[PDB]
Amino acid sequence: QKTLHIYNWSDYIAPDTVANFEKETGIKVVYDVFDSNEVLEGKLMAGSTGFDLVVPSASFLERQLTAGVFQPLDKSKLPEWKNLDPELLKLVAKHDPDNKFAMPYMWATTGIGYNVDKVKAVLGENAPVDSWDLILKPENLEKLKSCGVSFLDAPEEVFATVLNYLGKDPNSTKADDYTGPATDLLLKLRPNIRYFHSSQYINDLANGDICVAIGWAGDVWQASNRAKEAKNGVNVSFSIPKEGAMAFFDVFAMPADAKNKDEAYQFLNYLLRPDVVAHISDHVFYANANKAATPLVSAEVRENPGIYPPADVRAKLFTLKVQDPKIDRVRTRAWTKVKSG
Ligand SMILES: [Cl-]
Ligand SMILES: [Cl-]
Ligand SMILES: [Cl-]
Ligand SMILES: [Cl-]
Repeated sequence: QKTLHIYNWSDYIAPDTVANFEKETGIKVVYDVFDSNEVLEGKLMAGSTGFDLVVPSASFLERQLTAGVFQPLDKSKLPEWKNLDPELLKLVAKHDPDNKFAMPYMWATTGIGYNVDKVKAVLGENAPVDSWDLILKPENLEKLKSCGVSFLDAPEEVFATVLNYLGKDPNSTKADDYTGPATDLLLKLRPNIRYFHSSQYINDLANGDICVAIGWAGDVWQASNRAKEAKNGVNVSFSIPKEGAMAFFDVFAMPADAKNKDEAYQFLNYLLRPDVVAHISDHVFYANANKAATPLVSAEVRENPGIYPPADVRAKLFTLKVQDPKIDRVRTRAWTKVKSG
């Protein structure tokens, strides 16, 4: 009789996941969608979210835990918790100690989505698609300028990527690293960037309006799938460059003021079933954090090194650390200057 309120990212669930859950349990689910961590973090901090389950990034959940906005998950009501990958739990544990608040849902990387034919036409057959040189080196970006360049509107991810590319600590705590070399490189690349956006690059890659983009893996693969299913001749690929890339973990969490927690636990345990979350990965092209589900996901997604990256690629991935207010202020203030001109 009661209702379950879920707040998740867009295109972050299979089309029939909710319907199958309702038929199994008899619980009516109302499903709303967001497209930014700052939007979710806004509703979480501004007051009551009105939801029973939310899906923030692990790095943002750590900041939200300091405000007490979430309720610790009763593991006794999640028996299928064992299906989760223990190594991914340890990575999320850096933001959520002992995994008390967050259930890992999906994870991917921040890399380069690009049009294969357009990039090879501009930079040759030997285009450095395996390196951040493709998009972070000015001479490459100046020639790709004509076919469209877009960056994420995510200063924390872009600065960490630039710092790692420049040989610095990706989570550097020195403000001069952000205002100095990181900003200098970004200003050299700025005149060649068409726009800064965290979702528009998907359709623009699919229809061919842009040729290269900093984007999240599953978003680029969804853009690639829309181009193939549209039969428009657009070939979109994704690359985790050799210099390393930022990894993120999207997690389910329960706000402290959630109304129907019992129904929420039923939905979390439903997502912990290997067949349920494997079917989601088949449709959203994101690697799930369920170790038992990995053999169940389709080969077209499982064997993609841009979705389930191999061990030698995972060893070069880094994660975001939460910065103090001085670095967050410096990093955000410098990002505003870059976007202007
Ligand atoms: Cl949706
Ligand atoms: Cl975000
Ligand atoms: Cl030339
Ligand atoms: Cl079972």
